[PDB]
Amino acid sequence: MISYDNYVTILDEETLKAWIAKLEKAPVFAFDTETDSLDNISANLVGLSFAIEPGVAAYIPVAHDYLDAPDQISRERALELLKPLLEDEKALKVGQNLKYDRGILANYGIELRGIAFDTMLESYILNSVAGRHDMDSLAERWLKHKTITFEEIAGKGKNQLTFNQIALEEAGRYAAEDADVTLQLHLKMWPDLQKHKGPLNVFENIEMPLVPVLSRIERNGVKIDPKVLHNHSEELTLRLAELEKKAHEIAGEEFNLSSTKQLQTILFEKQGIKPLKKTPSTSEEVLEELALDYPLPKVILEYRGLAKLKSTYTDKLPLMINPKTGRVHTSYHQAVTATGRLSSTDPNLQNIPVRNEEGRRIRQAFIAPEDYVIVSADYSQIELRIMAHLSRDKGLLTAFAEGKDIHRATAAEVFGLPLETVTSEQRRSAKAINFGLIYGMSAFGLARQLNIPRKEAQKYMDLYFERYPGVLEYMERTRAQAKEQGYVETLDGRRLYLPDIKSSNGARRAAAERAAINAPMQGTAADIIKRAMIAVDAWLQAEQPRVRMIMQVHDELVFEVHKDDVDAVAKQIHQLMENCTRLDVPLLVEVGSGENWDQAH
Ligand SMILES: [Mg+2]
Ligand SMILES: [Zn+2]
Ligand SMILES: [Zn+2]
Ligand SMILES: [Zn+2]
Repeated sequence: MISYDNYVTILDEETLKAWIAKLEKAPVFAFDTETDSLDNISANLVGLSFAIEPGVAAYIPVAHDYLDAPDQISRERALELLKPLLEDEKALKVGQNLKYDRGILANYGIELRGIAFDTMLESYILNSVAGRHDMDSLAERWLKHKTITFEEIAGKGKNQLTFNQIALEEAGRYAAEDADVTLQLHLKMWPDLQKHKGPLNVFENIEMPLVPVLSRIERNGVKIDPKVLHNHSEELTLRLAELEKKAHEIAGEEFNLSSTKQLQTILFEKQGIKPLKKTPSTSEEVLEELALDYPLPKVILEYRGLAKLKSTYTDKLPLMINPKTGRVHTSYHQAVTATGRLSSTDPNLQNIPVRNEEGRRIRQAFIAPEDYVIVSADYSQIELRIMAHLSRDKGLLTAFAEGKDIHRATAAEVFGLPLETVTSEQRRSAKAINFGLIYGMSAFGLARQLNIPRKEAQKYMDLYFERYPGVLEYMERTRAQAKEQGYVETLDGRRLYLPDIKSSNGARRAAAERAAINAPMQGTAADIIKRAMIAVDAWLQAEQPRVRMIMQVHDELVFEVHKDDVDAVAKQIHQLMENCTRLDVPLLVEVGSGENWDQAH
């Protein structure tokens, strides 16, 4: 158990100063902030904790204000004394999710520098799939130590305390332990992170430098027009009511729009083959086949999609506007995916329909403030370009080199015809093949997406490999080393460990083989995107132009740029993204602008 004896609670300047002096001479030191809220832009700093050595840590409370709280160094005095050390790039700091701490300090005009080690990221790079990368999971895995949980000192549910209400010593145990454990975790993981120059490279030049840029993107937020979202909601209520009527009218009587309950009884009872359509889904969607002739499955399909969208973005988004900035601040997660891509929540920007009109209308609500425009910089089919490079295929490489549509270029080789004549159906077939290779899909899987018979899909796949021999060879070589070393790598050295690569279980080992082929392309896209963000952010920080980097979704970066600066800025973002990342993969950035994200997109 952690008691009051482990860590000191600093309540006087003299003692703070003695610690600042010891911290100034330490090789590295763990740093942590405690606040009254998870909301970064509006959280107030309640205290800070440091650890100079395993077992030697302190908690400096500055804003506890429960009834009769003892005197504390004031927040303003603690920060002015600590400011030099925090802003010194030479004073190296260790922390768990330093993105959060860097932001809190920024609420006071302090720029945390020397952001050298983040234990969450040390863990993530060592093995993205070892388990959760939070401090409690980390402490238990690497230190065989169970940490004090927030719920343990603050309580649970609606009656949970905020940090400023927690007694000094209790807050101390929690805060000082965070700092202590964090430093111990670093001492155990940092040495390990050196056994391989690959992960070390990614951790050092991709992950760590991205910490403060994600903080800045999150705190910048994105301007959302709540009126637009509201009208969209009202209109969707009318449209859903109308569709319900259109459905009732195509059949007889009233009924819910739920399959395997009410639909099979109408749809198949009035002709159609018995199997219902599961919402599995993107492999055999019964309702959408019927859609090409049968009107009911079409209106039930268009209905559900609209209902899901309205409650997920139309009704939720306006509620996410922060009263302090008037903007929405999404949460980017740097250590969650297996491949290295950034994930996103509240809102999950990646789930906003891309090829659909309603998704387009959601995007129309992401607007630019007055005298600014939304600028969208996208990496055109980066994953496919990466595959071209990874497979050393002169065919694909040349298609990209001469600016041809790779899907039509691919179709012209797989079907053997001039590029000008390739039909829409041939392009759609080559496209399914191409993007099917990225996710390592089976000839049968391809057939399930192309609506053709098995072995016909196999026919398209055999013709592809004959024409693009380099891709089969990459695919075979990748599944090979995956079984040899138990993991696959990206161009920068990032690793995806594959434990089920020899699973024996057919399904699991199947998944592990698809992950083997996919991770190097997806992880490499992720690495390039992070390097671009770091590069664009560095220019932003050095030059201070009239631009804010507001989002990262899929392979695009979204900005707010001043209307009178769009041309120069666009030229700049463009050169940075395709010329300041990897020089080996043939990259292309499509830059676009408009009054809203939909227009720029
Ligand atoms: Mg913390
Ligand atoms: Zn803490
Ligand atoms: Zn992509
Ligand atoms: Zn260019």
